[PDB]
Amino acid sequence: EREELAQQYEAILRECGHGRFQWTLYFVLGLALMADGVEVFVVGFVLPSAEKDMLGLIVYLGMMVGAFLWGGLADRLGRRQCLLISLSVNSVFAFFSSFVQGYGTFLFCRLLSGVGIGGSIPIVFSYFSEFLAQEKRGEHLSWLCMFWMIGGVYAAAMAWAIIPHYGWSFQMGSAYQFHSWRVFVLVCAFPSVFAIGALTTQPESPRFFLENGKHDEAWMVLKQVHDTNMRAKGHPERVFSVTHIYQRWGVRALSLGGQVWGNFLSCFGPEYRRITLMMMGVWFTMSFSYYGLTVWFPDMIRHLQAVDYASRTKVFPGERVEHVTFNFTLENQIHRGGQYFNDKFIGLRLKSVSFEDSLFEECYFEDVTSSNTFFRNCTFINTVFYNTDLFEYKFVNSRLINSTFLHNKEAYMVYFVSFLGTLAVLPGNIVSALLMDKIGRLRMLAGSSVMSCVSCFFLSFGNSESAMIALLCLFGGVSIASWNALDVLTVELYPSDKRTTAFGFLNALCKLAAVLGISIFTSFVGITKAAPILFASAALALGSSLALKLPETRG
Amino acid sequence: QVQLVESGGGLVQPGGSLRLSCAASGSIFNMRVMGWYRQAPGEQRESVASMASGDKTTYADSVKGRFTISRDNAKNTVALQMNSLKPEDTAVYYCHAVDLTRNGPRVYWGQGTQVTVSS
Ligand SMILES: *[C@@H]1O[C@H](CO)[C@@H](O[C@@H]2O[C@H](CO)[C@@H](O[C@@H]3O[C@H](CO)[C@@H](O)[C@H](O)[C@@H]3O)[C@H](O)[C@H]2NC(C)=O)[C@H](O)[C@H]1NC(C)=O
Ligand SMILES: CC(C)CCC[C@@H](C)[C@H]1CC[C@H]2[C@@H]3CC=C4C[C@@H](OC(=O)CCC(=O)O)CC[C@]4(C)[C@H]3CC[C@]12C
Ligand SMILES: COCc1nn2c(CN3C[C@@H](CCCC(F)(F)F)CC3=O)c(C(F)(F)F)nc2s1
Ligand SMILES: *[C@@H]1O[C@H](CO)[C@@H](O[C@@H]2O[C@H](CO)[C@@H](O)[C@H](O)[C@H]2NC(C)=O)[C@H](O)[C@H]1NC(C)=O
Ligand SMILES: *[C@@H]1O[C@H](CO)[C@@H](O[C@@H]2O[C@H](CO)[C@@H](O)[C@H](O)[C@H]2NC(C)=O)[C@H](O)[C@H]1NC(C)=O
Repeated sequence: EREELAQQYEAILRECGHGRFQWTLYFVLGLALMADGVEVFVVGFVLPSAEKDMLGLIVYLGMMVGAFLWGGLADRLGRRQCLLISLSVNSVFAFFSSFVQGYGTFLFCRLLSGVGIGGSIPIVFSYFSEFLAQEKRGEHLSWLCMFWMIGGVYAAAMAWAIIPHYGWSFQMGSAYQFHSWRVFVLVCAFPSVFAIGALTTQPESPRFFLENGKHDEAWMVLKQVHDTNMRAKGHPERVFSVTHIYQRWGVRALSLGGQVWGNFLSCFGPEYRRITLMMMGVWFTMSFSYYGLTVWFPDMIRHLQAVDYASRTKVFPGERVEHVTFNFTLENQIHRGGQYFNDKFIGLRLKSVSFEDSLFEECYFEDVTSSNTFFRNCTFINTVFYNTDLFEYKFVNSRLINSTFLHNKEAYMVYFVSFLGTLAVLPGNIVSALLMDKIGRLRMLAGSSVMSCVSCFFLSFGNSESAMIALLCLFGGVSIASWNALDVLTVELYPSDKRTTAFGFLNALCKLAAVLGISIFTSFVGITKAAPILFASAALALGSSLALKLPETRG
Repeated sequence: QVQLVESGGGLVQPGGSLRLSCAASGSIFNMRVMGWYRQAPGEQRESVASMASGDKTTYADSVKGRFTISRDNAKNTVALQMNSLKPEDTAVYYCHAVDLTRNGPRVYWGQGTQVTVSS
């Protein structure tokens, strides 16, 4: 049962060369990675942005299921077909999510879209690995991940230009394109449409055909790649050396599931058990840390801005004003001290304003568009408000007598920060790609992990506004190398019989770790700036420790 | 005490209209002239609309393209132009006045009039 097939396949690929076909397939699969990045951003940063100006993580729970299912099915029915199904499900349910009226059905549709998009990546990497020669499985496969960053910047810029506002968890209606939230989904999902359109021009991986048994089809695909590569140059038209290398569906479904479970079991045995356990450790730690910190950074930015505004607030003791009719808008925080006999306030727009220990007699409010303003220890007496935004929600406990309410009325920076963050990892790729074949996958992984560990402490030094963005950029640019190195290692180690299954399972573990990291890190945002600085450091320490215990690239 | 006047109840078909006119007399000092409310069987009064002061108005979103308010201060009256009277949306309609005099704010309410829909 010696695997001479792998050696012969590599021989054919090396004879063929790296022609135009590799770059064409690179673009086609990069569009799918772009779709993955857009969905990740829209599920981690835009979806929770829907507030009342976090049940948005169930999409991750669907992502993990999709990753496992598509990874298992790909090695049975093919890589191209599973990628097509994944993108199709994601795109169709994104279109359906752009029309629904209500948050619950929206979450359901985005969950079912995350299923497919999470399936995407494992298939993409296992698919492109089989076409590259063993010489450059690091340089090109690393270049392939720039499309995740391009998709991130695409989503961030589109949100920053189309939906610079937020608060639509309770703002919707039967109309269309009337909130600008229903135009973000379509222009985020266009990349998936392009990916599906382009994936029909590429042939299936020859390795899957050779393993399944249809050697002629793999030979045909290799012939196609050779023909295109040689014709690209024009003059050299080198020839190819020809060589050999009803109760009817329930049983079939059970059979396919049993084969997938056999593939999963094979990942854990006298061989591949140690490798897979080490892989799980590294992937969990890395994804945990990265997602947690990428979510904590904009939140800390917001909290620092809030603290600055709180410290930028002043008040002076109020006096008794006869028909003050202060018809100008106020941005001061408090107005402690108030008598205000015969008040005649009209058409004043308070933001961040408070009245404490104030008194109002025969006061009259005409129209106030109050927001974030509340009344504490206010002794209203014979007060009529007519049209106001005052309710029990905006009104703290206080003494009110003979008060009447005749009538009543009914993002821009998180996206910029994330855009800079995702645009700052491009140098990390433009260094990882040109050094991973020269330096080494394992050692580059170790160095990148330890560098991320050291930058973890730096995360806290920059309590200023600018230093936080600087440190986010640094962290991303440092950890991208680890991600690329581990991708190359994972694709190289597992053979074609279990590559996609193993990668999909580790992707599911990474998504579960993303959920746990988001939850834990947002649980203690602004708690001495140490919990996200100690937990991340420990996790990356485990990652670096494990990274030095993996088998070489030959494994 | 300002005496308020209520009117305009009875059956109107959807597609038809009614003019419910608020009026008042006595002790009126540049008042916010009576706006409208809908009283249901349940103890509660839903806002409808008001053109009570200046030339500006606030209409409830629930009465968009259904209840229109026009005011004539020179008369101390407010006219509610009822239209789009979908059959289920019946109510007792009330005039709500606000006194803007020297002794401070005071309010007045009428007994209301019942509007039902013909079909
Ligand atoms: C809003 O203000 C009005 C008037 O200032 C208050 O109406 C008064 O309420 C009291 C009960 O707190 C009642 O007093 C009654 O007055 C008669 C007058 O002859 C007297 O025999 C008794 O003292 C009797 O309790 C009555 O409802 C009313 N009184 C008057 C003179 O108007 C009203 O109570 C205030 N709002 C609130 C929520 O208290
Ligand atoms: C654009 C930049 C800012 C991205 C930052 C990403 C880092 C995590 C990368 C960039 C340079 C990398 C290092 C470049 C070279 C080495 C030496 C390498 O060991 C060697 O001696 C390699 C020699 C060779 O084979 O050429 C071990 C990994 C390490 C520390 C690499 C670990 C990962 C590093 C720190
Ligand atoms: C689910 O885990 C299996 C794998 N997922 N995955 C991905 C997809 N990414 C990239 C990650 C950040 C990259 C850059 C940063 F680290 F600085 F943040 C977040 C994520 O989900 C890549 C990619 F994009 F780098 F090519 N490589 C692998 S292996
Ligand atoms: C808001 O208050 C200002 C200031 O009292 C009003 O402006 C005054 O208007 C009068 C009458 O024409 C003038 O005599 C003053 O010179 C103005 N003073 C100032 C400071 O501008 C203004 O009309 C008020 N606006 C509203 C909407 O009530
Ligand atoms: C709420 O405000 C009232 C006054 O606006 C406070 O009561 C005053 O307490 C001071 C204490 O020195 C007395 O001199 C005043 O005579 C009190 N006034 C009234 C109207 O009671 C009261 O303590 C405040 N309560 C809270 C919880 O802030």
